[PDB]
Amino acid sequence: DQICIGYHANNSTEQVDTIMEKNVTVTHAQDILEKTHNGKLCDLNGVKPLILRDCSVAGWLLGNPMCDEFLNVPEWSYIVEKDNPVNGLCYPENFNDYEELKHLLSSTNHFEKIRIIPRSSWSNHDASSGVSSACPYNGRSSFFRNVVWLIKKNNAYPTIKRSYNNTNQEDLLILWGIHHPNDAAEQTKLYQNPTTYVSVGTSTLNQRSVPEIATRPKVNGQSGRMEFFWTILKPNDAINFESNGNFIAPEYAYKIVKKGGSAIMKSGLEYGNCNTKCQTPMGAINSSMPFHNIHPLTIGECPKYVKSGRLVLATGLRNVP
Amino acid sequence: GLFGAIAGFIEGGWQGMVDGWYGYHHSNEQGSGYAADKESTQKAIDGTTNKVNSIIDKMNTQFEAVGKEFNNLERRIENLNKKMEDGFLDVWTYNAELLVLMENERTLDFHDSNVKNLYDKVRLQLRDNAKELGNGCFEFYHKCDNECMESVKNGTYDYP
Ligand SMILES: CC(=O)N[C@@H]1[C@@H](O[C@@H]2O[C@H](CO)[C@H](O)[C@H](O[C@]3(C(=O)O)C[C@H](O)[C@@H](NC(C)=O)[C@H]([C@H](O)[C@H](O)CO)O3)[C@H]2O)[C@H](O)[C@@H](CO)O[C@H]1O
Ligand SMILES: *[C@@H]1O[C@H](CO)[C@@H](O[C@@H]2O[C@H](CO)[C@@H](O)[C@H](O)[C@H]2NC(C)=O)[C@H](O)[C@H]1NC(C)=O
Ligand SMILES: *[C@@H]1O[C@H](CO)[C@@H](O[C@@H]2O[C@H](CO)[C@@H](O)[C@H](O)[C@H]2NC(C)=O)[C@H](O)[C@H]1NC(C)=O
Ligand SMILES: *[C@@H]1O[C@H](CO)[C@@H](O)[C@H](O)[C@H]1NC(C)=O
Ligand SMILES: *[C@@H]1O[C@H](CO)[C@@H](O)[C@H](O)[C@H]1NC(C)=O
Ligand SMILES: *[C@@H]1O[C@H](CO)[C@@H](O)[C@H](O)[C@H]1NC(C)=O
Repeated sequence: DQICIGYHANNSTEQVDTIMEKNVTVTHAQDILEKTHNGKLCDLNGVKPLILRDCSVAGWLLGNPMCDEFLNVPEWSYIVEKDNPVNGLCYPENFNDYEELKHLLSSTNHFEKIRIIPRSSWSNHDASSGVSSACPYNGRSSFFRNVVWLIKKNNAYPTIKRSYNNTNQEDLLILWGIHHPNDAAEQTKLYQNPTTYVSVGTSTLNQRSVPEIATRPKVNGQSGRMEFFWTILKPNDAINFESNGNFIAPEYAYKIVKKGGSAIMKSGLEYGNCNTKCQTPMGAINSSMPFHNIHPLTIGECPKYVKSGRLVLATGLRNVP
Repeated sequence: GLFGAIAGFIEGGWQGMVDGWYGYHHSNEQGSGYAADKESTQKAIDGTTNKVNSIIDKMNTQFEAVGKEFNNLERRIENLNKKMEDGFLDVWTYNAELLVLMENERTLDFHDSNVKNLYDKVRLQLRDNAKELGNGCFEFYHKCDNECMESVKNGTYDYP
């Protein structure tokens, strides 16, 4: 007659690891590593992202004709841009502090477009011929829609003086540019005045840009180049533009709605008509796990990222036959 | 294991005690059977559950990457950035793996320890009424039954 002390045992196949011994079969174990996503770019808590597709942030903000899909984009949750959008600066050139502007986009969920300077306001300049074959639209030469390439009128480029006061409540993202022609002869064919500049002033901004001429190879068929600038105009501040030539004046600007909390994502995916709480560039996550190994760049309520391949916590004891 | 019980002085687990983690297997005229021990199995269940929760919570205030871009002439700060993001990732990945590992080892020992103490609470109980077989079992001398077995488990054994 007897009483025996003992412990549970089962058909559990589960295995955990320890410092001294690997692959210990245990009665019960809890996984804590989420290893799956759904392969889609979803809405984040009912809010759809801004999917730029073949357009870059630049093509979008400047109004590249091939990007009319984003002429007036609505509130977004996050932003997805391909690695190398093909439509950015149709007319070749540069974009100052482009990376700082992109990083700025991350403190915001909406850019509302508004006209701060009507295209009709240029009574003394030619606001109709500023188009290039490098910016094709409907088989004809066009140009970035949000800015205007002004041209001398009646063989004159009278000095320009424009001022715009930010009567809005939001910060104002204003974009403009200057044109660097191919040679002195082109300078005069376009603007008539040989020595020109584009001066811009706000309360914090002091700037004078002179067109820098050079001989460069053709990109999208043009040897010329454009330099784009941007500044954030505070409510109630004013911005002053003065120029006697080569000025790519602004037409539209953007009221910055700082619902803030986005950041730019890099992916070739398109929209997957789904909704999620947690999104990564590879797909979304719906998991209760404390950890995941999908991708470091995530957004929304997500589990903590780690490089682990396996992560199992022992709960029960050693399982011995 | 570390305490000698599980996979030790008690060679194997009972493939038939679906009731819990630790328990008994009595044997007398009336008959034989397994029966889990609520007090300990539960006190263990509570203890382990928290550990899981503690582990999860200690790891929720860890690093998170943020996407930034750099131009062709910002390679040093871009590498600085990448160095930093990889660094914290590796540091936190190391933390998750090592913590899981260290604690898993302790979990297996907690159970072992749990068994040796249950086993002890009975050894020092049956005192001189039963013989220690050294296989995790206790064989009494003068017959004991179910009303008697349920005594030891009841923790209220001995006419004392
Ligand atoms: C009549 C003709 O087509 N000209 C031929 C030459 O091509 C021209 O070459 C010039 C440079 O010398 C420009 O690249 C011209 O392209 C445009 C463009 O952007 O598409 C034409 C636009 O109308 C013009 N827009 C404005 C606002 O003036 C634009 C700008 O002037 C420049 O980009 C300023 O930088 O230039 C292009 O048509 C050709 O090189 C030559 C040899 O094949 O033959 C000419 O007949
Ligand atoms: C932009 O215009 C506003 C007015 O619409 C200017 O600010 C106001 O200036 C008047 C005097 O001209 C003051 O009495 C008001 O108190 C100001 N209003 C506000 C909202 O503060 C502002 O100075 C202009 N911006 C600039 C710098 O030219
Ligand atoms: C708990 O201890 C009791 C002893 O008090 C065990 O046996 C009891 O025996 C009496 C007879 O003297 C019965 O009337 C009781 O029904 C038994 N249990 C009690 C007190 O309710 C008992 O087996 C132990 N465990 C249980 C089943 O409660
Ligand atoms: C576990 O083993 C039992 C047999 O004891 C079996 O009935 C049960 O389905 C098994 N569970 C698995 C491995 O699915
Ligand atoms: C542990 O077991 C798994 C079974 O899936 C195997 O893949 C792995 O190589 C084993 N590790 C060791 C310690 O050999
Ligand atoms: C996650 O899965 C659960 C279980 O089906 C479901 O109820 C929940 O709605 C899912 N969440 C999402 C974002 O799909």
